[PDB]
Amino acid sequence: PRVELEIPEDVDAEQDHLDITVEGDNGSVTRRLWYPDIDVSVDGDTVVIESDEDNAKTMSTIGTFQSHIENMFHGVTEGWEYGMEVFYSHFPMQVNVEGDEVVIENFLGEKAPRRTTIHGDTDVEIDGEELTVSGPDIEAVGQTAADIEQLTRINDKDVRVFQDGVYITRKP
Amino acid sequence: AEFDADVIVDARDCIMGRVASQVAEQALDGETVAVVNAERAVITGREEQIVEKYEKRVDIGNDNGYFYPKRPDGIFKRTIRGMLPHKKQRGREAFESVRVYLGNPYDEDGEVLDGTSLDRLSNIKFVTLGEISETLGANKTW
Amino acid sequence: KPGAMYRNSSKPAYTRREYISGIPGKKIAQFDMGNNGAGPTYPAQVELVVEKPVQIRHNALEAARVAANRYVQNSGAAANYKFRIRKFPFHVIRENKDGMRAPFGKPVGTAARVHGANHIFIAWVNPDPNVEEAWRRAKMKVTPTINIDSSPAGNA
Amino acid sequence: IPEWKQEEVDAIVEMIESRNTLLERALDD
RNA sequence: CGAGUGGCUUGCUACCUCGAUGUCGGUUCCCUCCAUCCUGCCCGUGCAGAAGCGGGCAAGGGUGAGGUUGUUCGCCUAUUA
RNA sequence: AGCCUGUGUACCAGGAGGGGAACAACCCAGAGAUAGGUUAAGGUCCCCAAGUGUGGAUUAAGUGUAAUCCUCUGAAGGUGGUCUCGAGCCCUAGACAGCCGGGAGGUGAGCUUAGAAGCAGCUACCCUCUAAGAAAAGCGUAACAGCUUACCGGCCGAGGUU
Ligand SMILES: [Cl-]
Ligand SMILES: [Cl-]
Ligand SMILES: [Cl-]
Ligand SMILES: [Cl-]
Ligand SMILES: [Cl-]
Ligand SMILES: [K+]
Ligand SMILES: [Mg+2]
Ligand SMILES: [Mg+2]
Ligand SMILES: [Mg+2]
Ligand SMILES: [Mg+2]
Ligand SMILES: [Mg+2]
Ligand SMILES: [Mg+2]
Ligand SMILES: [Mg+2]
Ligand SMILES: [Mg+2]
Ligand code: NA
Ligand code: NA
Ligand code: NA
Ligand code: NA
Ligand code: NA
Ligand code: NA
Ligand code: NA
Ligand code: NA
Ligand code: NA
Ligand code: NA
Ligand code: NA
Ligand code: NA
Repeated sequence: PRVELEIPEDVDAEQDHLDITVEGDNGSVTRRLWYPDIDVSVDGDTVVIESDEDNAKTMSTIGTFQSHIENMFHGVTEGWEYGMEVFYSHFPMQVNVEGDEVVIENFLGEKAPRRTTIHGDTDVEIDGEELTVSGPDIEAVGQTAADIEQLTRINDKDVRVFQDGVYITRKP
Repeated sequence: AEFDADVIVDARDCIMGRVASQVAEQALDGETVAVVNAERAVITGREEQIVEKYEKRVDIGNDNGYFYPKRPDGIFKRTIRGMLPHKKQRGREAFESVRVYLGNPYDEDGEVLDGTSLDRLSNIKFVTLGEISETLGANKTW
Repeated sequence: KPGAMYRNSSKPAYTRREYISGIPGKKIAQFDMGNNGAGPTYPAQVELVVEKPVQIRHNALEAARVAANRYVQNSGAAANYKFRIRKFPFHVIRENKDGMRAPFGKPVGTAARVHGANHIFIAWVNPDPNVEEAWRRAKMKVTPTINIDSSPAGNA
Repeated sequence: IPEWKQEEVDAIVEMIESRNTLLERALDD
């Protein structure tokens, strides 16, 4: 098998060994694409993913490599953004960005601030009760969004009743 | 310090067992061997199981004792000893004329023995002796 | 008591009631189920085939049968289908319940000897195989692994 | 060779006389 | 109803010891197993909360004092995570 | 049951030597001494004599590297883990999936019921417009609304489905 991904005019993609880097007006993302007998190479205007095998396990990764690359194309041009909404019922939850980590205070009345560190070059811009996680590395952005939501996780009590927390409102 | 090796073998990206089997055979033929870059030697398989085996060996023991190495240094050497009759005169001689090293203290670059190299491009399930030692608790002195 | 004790056909055939007394009654309720008024005039005919020779105690027969027919009420108490269990527990079974002295056991039950590949059950249905499910439940209560086989039915 | 498709290409050609692929079909007639 | 795992109970067998391998219980002192009682981290709930019930990972540590009985076991009391 | 008790046979007992990690009866083998040679069972990555042998395929579990067996467990049941072979049906007159658009009216059918309008229950389930569209397959409402399946069209482009 072999698949050819024509790279966008807006982008440049270089690759040495098992590492591929993609640079666009929005940034640069480098990934490792390592799997038995699957070669990834930049042939001038197109990135090539090929292998001499066609077994289910191989095809699976090939398809995965593809989406991973295309996702990088998209991240260096249009970028990736996740929209989130802080929400509380009794205690005013305060979500702030301090340093390279978003901090949340007064969660359900907690005295101890809950926090999480942002992944990579992900921007977490907060405006009122709305948050916007964005960056060129979908991996990083996606996690930072997630981590933020996970950060208000509650196991001790009935979630249906204690719904406070920040949630992913719009997935790219 | 200073070891007149008739042969210097480079373990980097080689199957430990296959290297050892050959280093054993040569030492018994009278050759003085030195294994280099042990920390970069490799063993195929699911890292989770592999590590369980070596962790078990560390835990095994009693007053009589079962001293099992944690550094990629000894791990490799113990592997070789298992392929020599180290309790016989001949065996102990052969074993003692073989030493394993972390990295390469020589000037010459060791040679790669046939059939012992692992192609990283067509293999994802394998582990580095160094990785194992770090898991075991060794002090990464390399 | 476990099937482990009687599932094997390693003992001589022991069925002569003229020389054996005190044989427990069978727990199997019926052998003909459904519309026994009608004859096999159905489009589809599925069978449950035993894949290993074994002895099946009337215990398992009743449980296997009930579990299947009781379920075949996905068609209704008076549904259109007929169910048949073609085997009967002829083999009398003993238990030595003195230690190994005078150990010829006493009659404790009956079992049916089935040979690998025979069909123990046979159902007759119109293209409405809810029976295929009645059987997944039946071979669930008998010792051997089994094959659910469909004969007259090229309506796949 | 679906028949309903064959009949449509006809009915279409009929109104043309007095799916896109089916229209393009009739047009080719 | 069917299929199993363990080798703590009970039974079976009579392989080992009758030129003897000292009994039960207790005690003291050491190691271990996990099928987890508590503790840590979790899932479900007929999960509002609190208090529970059930389940998963998990053997690091803990699992105590007494009344009857030689008892093992067990019954009983007050403490206890 | 490494149980008890028959039977036929070969073995141990009273049978070496080779192999099986060890091991009365499993395998080769029945054996005077000494010597050369070739095999048997079994084995040829090292320990350990002989292949890191050849053509091809499978397995990712260290499954396995365990003829036989008190000794080497692993079952019923289950598996879109993966590989191989077959049959039927659908498809460039554009299939399968996804996304977009359409899902219309007589009409909120009749009946019952204050009520019931696709969807409490009962009966029926007709015809119009049309490229589609049930007298409604599933949610939802006090009943409506709302959200979708069926059904049609578009985008897409290659196998798909049982
Ligand atoms: Cl020790
Ligand atoms: Cl030795
Ligand atoms: Cl691999
Ligand atoms: Cl002889
Ligand atoms: Cl292993
Ligand atoms: K004795
Ligand atoms: Mg609570
Ligand atoms: Mg003594
Ligand atoms: Mg456990
Ligand atoms: Mg402990
Ligand atoms: Mg004798
Ligand atoms: Mg040799
Ligand atoms: Mg194993
Ligand atoms: Mg066997
Ligand atoms: Na290995
Ligand atoms: Na040890
Ligand atoms: Na007696
Ligand atoms: Na079964
Ligand atoms: Na058992
Ligand atoms: Na004695
Ligand atoms: Na004692
Ligand atoms: Na513990
Ligand atoms: Na007491
Ligand atoms: Na003899
Ligand atoms: Na031997
Ligand atoms: Na193994």
